[PDB]
Amino acid sequence: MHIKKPLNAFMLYMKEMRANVVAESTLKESAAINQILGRRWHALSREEQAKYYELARKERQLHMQLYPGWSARDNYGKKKKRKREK
DNA sequence: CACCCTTTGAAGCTC
DNA sequence: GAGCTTCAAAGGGTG
Repeated sequence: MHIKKPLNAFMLYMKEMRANVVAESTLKESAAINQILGRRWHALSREEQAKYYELARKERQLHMQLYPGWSARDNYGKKKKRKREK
């Protein structure tokens, strides 16, 4: 199937906190909410931060276990995308 | 109903 | 190895 890229730190931070943000705040609009995740990152102690790099790597390994050598490109260049040359 | 806007990181692609 | 480009999430807002 479209085996998604192995999500990084902030994508998990989103998955966890974003639900809470959306429950707490008036906002839903992902681009604003994601800048909220950006802000919320500043609350993470160095250890809480580190946890994400661990988690990210856990997911990375899960990806490798579920799909031995699944190379990222499940949809590379399918979305047009804005900014592009970030 | 796909892309915009946004965030970081990885990992695609390109050189 | 050094670098540039796209998807991942994601939801109203835009198109």
